[PDB]
Amino acid sequence: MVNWAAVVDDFYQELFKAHPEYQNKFGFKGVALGSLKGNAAYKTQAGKTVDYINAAIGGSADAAGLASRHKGRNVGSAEFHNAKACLAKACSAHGAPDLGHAIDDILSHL
Ligand code: HEM
Repeated sequence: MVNWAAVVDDFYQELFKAHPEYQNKFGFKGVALGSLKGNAAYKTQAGKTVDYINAAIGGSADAAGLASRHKGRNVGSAEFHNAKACLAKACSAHGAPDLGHAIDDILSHL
């Protein structure tokens, strides 16, 4: 099975390396990037992201709901376009299918 947990870890590394300030919105604010894997708040968040990916592939993802929750944290289209790029890099690094269509689905509600 595609190692989505590893893809997601690389995704967050790319995302926070390019936009360190995005990390301030999470429960692992301030934590060194090389230590995220040892952080409980991060472990939970990464698990939810992996779940969302498996839901998008499986056909049950609620893109509208995910978009609305992100708007609820003041996260919008710009951030998601940046995330789309970071996730494409993470997928490519693992020879995983690209998730651009799934991100476009979320973007369609932002
Ligand atoms: C690849 C794109 C992204 C995906 C698939 C994704 C997925 C998720 C999921 C599944 C959750 C949990 C949702 C829930 O509350 O039920 C979440 C929460 C959150 N996301 Fe995203 N996200 C993405 C990009 C971003 C970006 C770019 C930001 C910018 C800061 C962000 C900020 C947040 C924040 C602040 C939370 C709430 C965390 C908390 O409750 O402590 N996300 N995300």
